[PDB]
Amino acid sequence: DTWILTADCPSMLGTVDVVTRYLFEQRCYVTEHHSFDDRQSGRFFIRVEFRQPDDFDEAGFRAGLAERSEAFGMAFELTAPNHRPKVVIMVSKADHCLNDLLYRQRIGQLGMDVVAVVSNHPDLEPLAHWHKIPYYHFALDPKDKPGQERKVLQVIEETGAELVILARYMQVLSPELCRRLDGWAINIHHSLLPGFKGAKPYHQAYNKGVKMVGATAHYINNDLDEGPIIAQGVEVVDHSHYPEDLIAKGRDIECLTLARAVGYHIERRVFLNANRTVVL
Amino acid sequence: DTWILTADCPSMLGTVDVVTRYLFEQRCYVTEHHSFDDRQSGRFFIRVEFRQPDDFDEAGFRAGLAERSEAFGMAFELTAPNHRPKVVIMVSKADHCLNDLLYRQRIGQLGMDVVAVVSNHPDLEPLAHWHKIPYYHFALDPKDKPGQERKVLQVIEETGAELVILARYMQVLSPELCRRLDGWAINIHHSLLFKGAKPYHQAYNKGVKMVGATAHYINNDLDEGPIIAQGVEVVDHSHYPEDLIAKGRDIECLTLARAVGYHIERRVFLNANRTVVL
Amino acid sequence: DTWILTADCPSMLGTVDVVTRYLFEQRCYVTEHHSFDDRQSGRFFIRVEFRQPDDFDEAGFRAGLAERSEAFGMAFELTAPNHRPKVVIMVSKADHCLNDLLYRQRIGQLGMDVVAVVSNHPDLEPLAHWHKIPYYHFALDPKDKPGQERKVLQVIEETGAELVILARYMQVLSPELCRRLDGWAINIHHSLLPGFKGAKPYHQAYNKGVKMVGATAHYINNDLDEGPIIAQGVEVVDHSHYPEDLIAKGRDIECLTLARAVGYHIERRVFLNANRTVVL
Amino acid sequence: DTWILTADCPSMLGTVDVVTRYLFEQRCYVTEHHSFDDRQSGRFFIRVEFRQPDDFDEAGFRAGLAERSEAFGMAFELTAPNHRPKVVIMVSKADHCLNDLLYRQRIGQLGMDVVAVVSNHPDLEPLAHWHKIPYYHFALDPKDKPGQERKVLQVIEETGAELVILARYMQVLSPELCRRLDGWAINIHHSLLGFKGAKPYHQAYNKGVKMVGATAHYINNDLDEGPIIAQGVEVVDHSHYPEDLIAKGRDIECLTLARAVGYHIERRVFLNANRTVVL
Repeated sequence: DTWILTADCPSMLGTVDVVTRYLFEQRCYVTEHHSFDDRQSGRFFIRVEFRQPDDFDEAGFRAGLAERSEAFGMAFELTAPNHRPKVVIMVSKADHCLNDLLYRQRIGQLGMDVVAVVSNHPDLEPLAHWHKIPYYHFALDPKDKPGQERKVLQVIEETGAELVILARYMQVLSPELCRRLDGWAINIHHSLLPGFKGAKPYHQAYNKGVKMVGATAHYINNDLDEGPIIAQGVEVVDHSHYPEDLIAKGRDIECLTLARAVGYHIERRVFLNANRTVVL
Repeated sequence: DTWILTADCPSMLGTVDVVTRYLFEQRCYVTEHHSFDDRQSGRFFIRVEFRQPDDFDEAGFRAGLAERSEAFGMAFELTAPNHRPKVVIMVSKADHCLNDLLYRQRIGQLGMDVVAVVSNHPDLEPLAHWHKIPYYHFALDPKDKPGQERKVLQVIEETGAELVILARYMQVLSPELCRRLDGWAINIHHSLLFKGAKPYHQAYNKGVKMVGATAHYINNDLDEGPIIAQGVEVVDHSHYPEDLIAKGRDIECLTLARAVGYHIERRVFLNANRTVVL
Repeated sequence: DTWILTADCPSMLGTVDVVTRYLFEQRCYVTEHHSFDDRQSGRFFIRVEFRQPDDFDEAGFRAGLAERSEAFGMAFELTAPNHRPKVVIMVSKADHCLNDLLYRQRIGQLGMDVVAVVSNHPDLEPLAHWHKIPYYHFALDPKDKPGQERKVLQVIEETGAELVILARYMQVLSPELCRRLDGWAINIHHSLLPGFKGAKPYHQAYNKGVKMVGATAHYINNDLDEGPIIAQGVEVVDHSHYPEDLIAKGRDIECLTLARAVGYHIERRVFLNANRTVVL
Repeated sequence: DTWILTADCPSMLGTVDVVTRYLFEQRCYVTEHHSFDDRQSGRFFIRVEFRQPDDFDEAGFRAGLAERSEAFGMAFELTAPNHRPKVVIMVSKADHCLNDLLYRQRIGQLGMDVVAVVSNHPDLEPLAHWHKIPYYHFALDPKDKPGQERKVLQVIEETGAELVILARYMQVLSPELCRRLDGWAINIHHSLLGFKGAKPYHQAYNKGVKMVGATAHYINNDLDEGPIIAQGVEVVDHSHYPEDLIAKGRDIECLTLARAVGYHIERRVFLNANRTVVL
């Protein structure tokens, strides 16, 4: 039953004051309030939850906030109480992240509505259909990449998706698509043996004898699999974990790490800070 | 290099504003801000870190904050950058929590100075001395419980300690001393899944798969009152009773250490009969 | 591709020898091997996995193991490689544990087959039907408790279920049913405030200010909610968790704790040891 | 009050039988038994705890084991009930791992005796003396790397140490000394989400990592690589500046080294090709 207000701007004196004084004048009751000023990047970040007053003027509240935010170079986002982001999940053949996200959605852990599942293969259509989520198979003609991506983007625009989740979508995103999805597409990949580009990175992990397998959830930008880190995690493994078992634990940590990231994002907790994230 | 300001007051529209607007008027540069408004207890809590301005008038800041607060019924605490709380640790025969606290103090993980170890027994004297910390053995005469507690309170006062840690001190505090220490005395005890002679032996027989510990502030309710931190340690069938007791010590050490850390970092607030930890 | 062999007997010299020597003679290749001798209870426990030989005489292997076990008073259980326990899940109105178990079943985390969902209410039928699992609503007539339980027990018998999971089934089991289900029915309940019998235990935990909420999975016997502990766990909570949030964390820890217990049981890991369990 | 027997040999039908039937014939009462057959390396590993019989012939047990093992190519180690490994800790200027190891030893958590602290610098002498442990400062003459290592290796032999712990010892060991300490020297270093060169924590700060980690391993010719015993990580966030990351770095180095030393001294670690099995 609370509104969420996120704000960010160049560090200066009065950055908490300008949000806090305006919220008081507007008779908005602060239920909780978290903020961070990064002394290296020079950026200020604030998350505030509040209970609206009766006769709440949303339009005039935004406009009055836009006015005061000008002096600070401040940008803000305001999210209503019942807000459920519309999401598009992109999938290839691996169904583990898709299954986990839809399960967490269904039990009410992730307060989002998945409006489509988009794929380069037809394989996961039965899974999407069982969940009653519209499924789209846009096969790639290698000669025409922009054509495949226009169809993907068309679904994202037609459904009004405000977040795209890459749940082990294996087709490489063009640089034009990456710019188009900037700041609202979350990807997940494993983080085994940093700096090993072999086709069997889990067999390589087994042979090296690691005692952990890892994963990173990040925002998409032009750097392949890099770009802003949202969440990282590891799963304990041991000698009795053969390659298939290691692959299996990898799927677990991908699942968990992606869900955490997606949760942080939809809860309005994640901010971009130069090339990294603050999570409040 | 940063000051810490904590505020606690009844919930009202503009409780954040009173602190933040004041901080802004005083040219105190805020580096981070955490707050919580408890809708059940009707209390608002805020913890703020800030960098002082050049030529910071500390008396004028405190004075200017006390005037703004009277209108809100607000209680604040302002802690300077280099502040290290003076601490008295009370012990009986068990050394696990004292060892763990003095170790964490020595390596810089708990920013405090242990000015005294007080005990109702002589046994841990050598340990306190090896660490070069004054040790006080105030024996109990069962007739004169107020007499022993008078000596304990003298040391706490003379050393000027602002925190008392009961690191498995096994003599019951009186209602009078409990009142005196309300809000700045931290105790640790075990938490199992039992009530009698051998609690760990009863855990073993019941077949529990965890042992736990609770750190809390002291009040008149024995081993209850305001909870600061709780934790558990995984155990299995291979843990015999003595292994169980050993794990119990580990989790008492870790949980107490956490709670002491929260307290000295100015993160704990009393909220009716519980705590908020920011 | 491995057989599972579990044995237990009164403590004596040569308890590991009698199983290990017999596995050698039978040309059963041990892949891994765990044992424990409880010095307080006087009980020995062994779990062994092996690869069978070509032309594996299962009947005569059991018979010859039965023969040698006599001197030790040893009981054993032998599980074929591909074995998937048939399971009946019992439910009332809380759907969180049922959703969790069926999700974990479907993704292959729990190698079991749920052959029925049995209920004292009609509410969770749609959830069972969506998974294509037969559902049974056996309403209770307070005058005829043995009548409701005969129907439950009939379903368990007819489906050939070898494990029953009480996934927040709230109807009290009779002592007759408890004896009947002894050693193969697993229950889950919260472990909030030991020895507080009030109707709102999570509101009581809130007011008292706990920083953890807990759960216990146990085998069913005549002692209500007590009886052999298989698994216990806790979830961190804090001051910002109101009662409903705490109740929600309770569900999480009930889900995880039950699933670990059920996993231990179906992997042939759990032994009864006097009034407690050994998990190898 | 229990003996510990570890064995490893090539994988064959009857590897468990040879140890267990022997233990039985010798009236060794088995209290706990864990084994693993690695189907990729072709090696079998077993760790058994047992209670000795009255009037236990230790020479006759070891001898009779050695005879049965001949037909299996089997290596075994038998540790007496109250055995406390003699340990040498090597250190440079960083005191976090040394502090943590000496604290854990003093409180009974690591059942070992630190017989010596050896260093390439004099800085941590007071720390070792406070614990009443012999401290040795052997400065490096860069023209005589064999000269410094001869004095280090002397202390290790004279003290009779069976474990060397490199507690952030920063001098590069020679292939000769590495070869010498194979399977009984444990080293600790950091592991990141992976940053070549100057200021790895500053690089990790800029990259926005959300964990820092560490790796305890046995020492061989490959620098900061060689058989991994234990790994762990510590959660970090945006509020951790570079020097906060360094502090967390230290924490996880401490925890990870202590776990690995613990596994080693409890006879739970086995070499398995270029890896470890931890039972």
